[PDB]
Amino acid sequence: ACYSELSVQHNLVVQGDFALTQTQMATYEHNFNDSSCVSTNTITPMSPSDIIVGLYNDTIKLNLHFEWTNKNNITLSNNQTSFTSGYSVTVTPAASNAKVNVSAGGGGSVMINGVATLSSASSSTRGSAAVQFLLCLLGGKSWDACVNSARNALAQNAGVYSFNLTLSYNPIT
Repeated sequence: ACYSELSVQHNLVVQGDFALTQTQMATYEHNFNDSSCVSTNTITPMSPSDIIVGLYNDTIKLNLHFEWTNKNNITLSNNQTSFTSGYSVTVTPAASNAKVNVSAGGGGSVMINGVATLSSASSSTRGSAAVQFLLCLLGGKSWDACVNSARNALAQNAGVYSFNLTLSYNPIT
């Protein structure tokens, strides 16, 4: 079993001339160490969801598409505590009718918890956390509230390893 709730945060600066390139990609890699892991363990990357980010009173809407660098389970040997994970995010313009998931209000930066999450929890727990998350999101609650609820569900008697992201965009105009 593993039991820790661990996170890491990175910064993504959307370049000022994104409006001309209309795409940008970043890749992040982190080595987690959960010293509570005992015996052998399987760490599962949860399928991520695209996130629509609204900036400048949602007049700029960006589609964030997340993908695991490796989607396969991570297996830890007996009393192994460390593992490497990571993801790429691709930022593209969102469709004009896209519903904003995370909003910067008047500004150009947002903080997003849990853009990509791994868990040592069981299939049952992860499956039900995943469906409740998407439901919670459609239900109107904030991304943060939904991801917190999911993390707490995954972390009950298991480990959770989260990537968080700060995105900022100061467009040329």
